[PDB]
Amino acid sequence: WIREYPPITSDQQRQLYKRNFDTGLQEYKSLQSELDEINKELSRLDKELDDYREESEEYMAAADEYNRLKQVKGSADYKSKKNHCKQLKSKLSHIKKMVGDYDRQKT
Repeated sequence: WIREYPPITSDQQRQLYKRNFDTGLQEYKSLQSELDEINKELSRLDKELDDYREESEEYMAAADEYNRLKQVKGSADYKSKKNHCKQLKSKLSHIKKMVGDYDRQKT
């Protein structure tokens, strides 16, 4: 990330990094919310499996949906989005560090 976002040498470059940080943070939060939806549904289904009797149709329905969601979680789409989030998180951490370092020396 340093080749794209090197140490800052001006206030205008700092402002540009801040704008790019905000745009990336929006993307990161949106993708993280999408990934979180599946995990929230899986957590609610785990509780349903604890609740319902094993021989019940309710238990079989919850188990079928749990497996449908695990399949989606293991899909190329979900996993690539997870990887994209890790990349964004890394980039955002780098940009924030560059901005903090520049502000630190302006005092």
